[PDB]
Formats: sequence, structure tokens, C-alpha cells
Amino acid sequence: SRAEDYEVLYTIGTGSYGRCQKIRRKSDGKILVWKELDYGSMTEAEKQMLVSEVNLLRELKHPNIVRYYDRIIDRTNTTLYIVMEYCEGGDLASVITKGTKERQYLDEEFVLRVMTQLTLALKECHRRSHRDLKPANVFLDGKQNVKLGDFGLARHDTSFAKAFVGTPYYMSPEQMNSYNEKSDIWSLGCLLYELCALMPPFTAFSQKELAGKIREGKFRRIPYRYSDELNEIITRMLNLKDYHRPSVEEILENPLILEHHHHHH
Repeated sequence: SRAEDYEVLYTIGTGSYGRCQKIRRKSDGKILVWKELDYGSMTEAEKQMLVSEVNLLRELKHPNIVRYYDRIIDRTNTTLYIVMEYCEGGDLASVITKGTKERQYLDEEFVLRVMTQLTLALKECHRRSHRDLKPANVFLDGKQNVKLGDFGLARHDTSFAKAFVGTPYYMSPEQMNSYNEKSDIWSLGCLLYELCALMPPFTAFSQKELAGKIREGKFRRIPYRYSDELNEIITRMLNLKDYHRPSVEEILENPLILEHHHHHH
């Protein structure tokens, strides 16, 4: 409830909408993070819609979704802190960057973990109907656990540029032309493909050239070090027809997915 109940260790990264900080809860020394959000320029309406979301966030409890812990308001600096689980392994974008730098591909076992644990995260999200599946929104803890952590809450000058300058590599064909769970399967397919090939399935120097590419639905096979089975399931998620993509259930029924690919806390 109070900011004094925690101690900032250090700033992990400055988000587009405020700092993320590694913090220690005083009572037990529990290592955590919080997101620093300056609501000083918000309207009474934005702050109510902002509350609605913190509450929905509060309501997710899943091993494969970044755990919400606490809210804190510091009215003196008009700062809202959102306390969250600390994920020691960082995000998947950094992992993918690392794979490029060191010119080495990620173990198939790792891809299976992300596939399994992210699919389970999606199924939870779907059940409760922010689940945008970019590498930067997916985290690893210290026990080979994978957690989804889209923090769209934080979303207008810096939200305009990000929506406008940013390239929609993961945009399904349908969403190019409402809610559609099969659109999330496509995004997952794009994510896992990039985890394998270290580049997105569709790439372009223009959103129009990217739309054309996406509409054809053609991409390179992932590297040959990855099994034909893994390539099949990923290819299936990248199908042009939403109804040809696997459901969450069909994905988890795949013989590739074993117990040890699931979370272990």
C-alpha cells in the first residue's frame, strides 16, 4: 500500500511510459519490480479506465502470466507504481538479439517451452474474455518458466508514434482487413518462427510491401536444425485461413509437447 514498504535497488529499463525498477519488499526481502507511471497529465476519465485495467490485471492468476502484486500511489509526484513479479531471465527480444550477435540458434527444447507455456497463457487470456505477442512482452524467470507480460495499460504522443512508426510484423491477414482467438495463434506462430529463424516470417521496408507479403502467406522454412514436426506446427499457425490454424487445445495435443516443457515453480 505504501512506497516506503519497498526499496528501489536500481532502474532496469526506462519504458516508453515510465521507468521499470527492480525493488525489494522490506517485510521479507522479496525481490520484485514496479512500473512507474506519471498520471499527472491524465483526465479523471483516463484514470478511471486506467483503474478498470489495473483491476482486470489484478484478476489474472496464472503461472505463465506475469504476476501482479500491488498498487501504490504517490500523489506528491503524481506517480502510480505497479508492483510485479521479477523475471530474472529478461525478455525474449534480448534472447533473440543474443542469438543474432553470437550467431547461434536457440535449442529446440527452448522453443517447445515457449510454445507450450505461451499457449497456456493465451488459453487463460481467452478464458477471461492486452495479449500482444511480441518478444519484448514475453519474459523468462530463473526456473525455465515463460511468462506473458503485455503491459498495454501504460498506453498519447508516445503512443501515437509507437502505433505509427512501428512495424506490425505479427499482423494476421484477418486483422489487416474484431476479437478472433485464431488471430492470436498467428501471432504466436510469428513469435515462435522468429525464435527459430531469428527473424520474423514476413519482413519489408514498407507496411504496404509487408501487407502484400503477409497476404501471400509465404515464408522460408525455419532452419533445418529444427525438426519437421516443429516446422509443421509453426507453419500451421501461420496458415492464411484462421480456421486452418490449430486451436490452443490442438496445439497442446501435439506429441512434441511434454510435461517438462510446462512451468515448474
